[PDB]
Amino acid sequence: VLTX
Amino acid sequence: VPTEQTVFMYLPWSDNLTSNFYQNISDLESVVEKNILKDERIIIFMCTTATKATLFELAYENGKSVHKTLKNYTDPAYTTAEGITSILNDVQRYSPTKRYSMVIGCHGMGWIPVSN
Repeated sequence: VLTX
Repeated sequence: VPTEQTVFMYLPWSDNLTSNFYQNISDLESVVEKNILKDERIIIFMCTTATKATLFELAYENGKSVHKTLKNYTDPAYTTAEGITSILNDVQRYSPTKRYSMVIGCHGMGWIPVSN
């Protein structure tokens, strides 16, 4: 799961 | 003749969020479809690669959202002050308004300097  | 506000969406190269940015633009277009831009313009700068970018307007025409391409860029210097100034001067030339706002999409690391 990716974040900025 | 909208003259009140330009919303500038600024999407410089992010390495791996490009697809997310396209969905952000699609989501914002769903709002343009409701004919809310009588006094305002939406202008978008987006890097499609690290070295290629486009400037375009989202507008409402014949009952629909539409992309009006304003210009393209080769090797824009978007990590430099001069490059950012030149892009913002393009935004102002294409969209002369009383007010401007900026929406910046990318990876963030607060105040941390690039050079550590």
